Amino acid sequence: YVMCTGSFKLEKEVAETQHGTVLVQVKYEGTDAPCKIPFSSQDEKGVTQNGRLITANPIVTDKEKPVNIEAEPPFGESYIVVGAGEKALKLSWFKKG
Amino acid sequence: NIVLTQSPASLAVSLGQRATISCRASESVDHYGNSFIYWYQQKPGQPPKLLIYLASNLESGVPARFSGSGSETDFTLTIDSVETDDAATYYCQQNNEDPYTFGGGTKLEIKRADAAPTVSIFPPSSEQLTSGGASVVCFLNNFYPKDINVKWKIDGSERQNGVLNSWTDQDSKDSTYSMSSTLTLTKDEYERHNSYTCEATHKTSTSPIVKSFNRN
Amino acid sequence: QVQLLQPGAELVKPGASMKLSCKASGYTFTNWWMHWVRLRPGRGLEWIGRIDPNSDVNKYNEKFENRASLTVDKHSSTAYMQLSSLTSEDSAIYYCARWFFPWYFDVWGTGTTVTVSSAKTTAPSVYPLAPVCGGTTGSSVTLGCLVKGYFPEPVTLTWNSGSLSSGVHTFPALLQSGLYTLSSSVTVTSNTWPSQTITCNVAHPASSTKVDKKIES
Repeated sequence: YVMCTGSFKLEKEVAETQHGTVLVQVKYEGTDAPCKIPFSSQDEKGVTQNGRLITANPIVTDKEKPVNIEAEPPFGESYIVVGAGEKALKLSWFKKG
Repeated sequence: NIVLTQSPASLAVSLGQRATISCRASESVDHYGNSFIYWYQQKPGQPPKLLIYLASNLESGVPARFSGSGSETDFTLTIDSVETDDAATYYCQQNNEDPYTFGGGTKLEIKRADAAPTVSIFPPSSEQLTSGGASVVCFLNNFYPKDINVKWKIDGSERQNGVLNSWTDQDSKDSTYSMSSTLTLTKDEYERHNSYTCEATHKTSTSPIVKSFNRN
Repeated sequence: QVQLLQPGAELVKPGASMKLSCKASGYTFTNWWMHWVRLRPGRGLEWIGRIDPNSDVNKYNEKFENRASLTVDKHSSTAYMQLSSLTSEDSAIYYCARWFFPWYFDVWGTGTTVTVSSAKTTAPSVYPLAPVCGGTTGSSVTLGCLVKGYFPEPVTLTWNSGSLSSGVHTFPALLQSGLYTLSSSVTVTSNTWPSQTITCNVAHPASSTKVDKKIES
């Protein structure tokens, strides 16, 4: 599939799991479903910052349906980036350790 | 720093044929299942232009003949059928970690059929002579491939010193190359001699095509 | 319509400092990060740094960190990059580029050709190149124009004020004795010349000169 082009709206609060991971549920605002969801994690200065995806591959099957995503963010201060372009969702997260 | 090495340095592909360029990274450029690597196209006198993003995704407006693939440390760009306007320099780039780095660049040529150069020789202008200088110019237009050699002679004696050469980039219309060669002398040295000769040696010509003039 | 405008040229002395501008339009300037990249002859593209105009947050290439400064002016939607202790190794074409967050550069500036020199400004000499009085061969005659001894780059050469653009080859400039030289050829049918008029026109904005030369003989 091609990367999603649309905008994202946050549907729920970000949550920390029992084992230091986060569950994010978002609502899609695009027209190109089905498409692959742009997902990346950075820091404050825009620097790409390592981490790993627990979810296989985040895809918008139906633009009217919210998608859940579990991820293991880097330690300390980071930004969760959902989507791409000017309207890209940027959410602050801290993981102690 | 992630180092990007491109291969090959340059290549020539016959019009309509397939071209392939590789880019290799000193370590992984993958970030959350996506390859943070991009392919840009740059033409002379122009700023770069994005072709491929996230290793394999085509930017809108980019022709379908363009494609990209690869992961981790190994990537490839493919043009399944090159065209004349595809002649450019291509660069890969990563942003998986600061500072961003670029590959060494791969120069693509468009291999139209071989063509002998059209050779024209031009004496100094009267105007230039008034200022006391004397440059002789030789144009070699619309030849292919790029490799060519020119030899100057003055009164049958080979002249190596004072020779400057230049080559155009591939022509947007006909895929040919051109070359300008300038031999620069003082007016005083110039007026001592008679015959002046420019000789062009090229792949297409075993015995060189030779153009000369007599000043008087 | 998105535009990133940069000045065409800069001439700066070694060890001195320079400040390049990039004027954004067609979009919300503070909504996108701005990066700076330079292109050196035979040395490829080099990344200098990035800045978020909204928050003035920035990041430098460590190679340039002690030497560079990224700033913005929100009012004019213009980003600036300053670089000091300039050497000849810093002669390049400098582009500003808009970051398609968080991936690639979607819009590139017009580019600023930067020369780090102490050379002074020099007008070009323009010479018409007419054929040998015993060289008039062929069904189509070729003429030329030689532009010698100027500084700095660039010059713009046209034929008949741009009306004649086909069959033209304009050659890259060449540094010699500290001055630039370039040449251009045009090929036309014998019916065109010397019957019809042909003039070489050469503008050198750095010296603010413009010169027309009619091809005689």
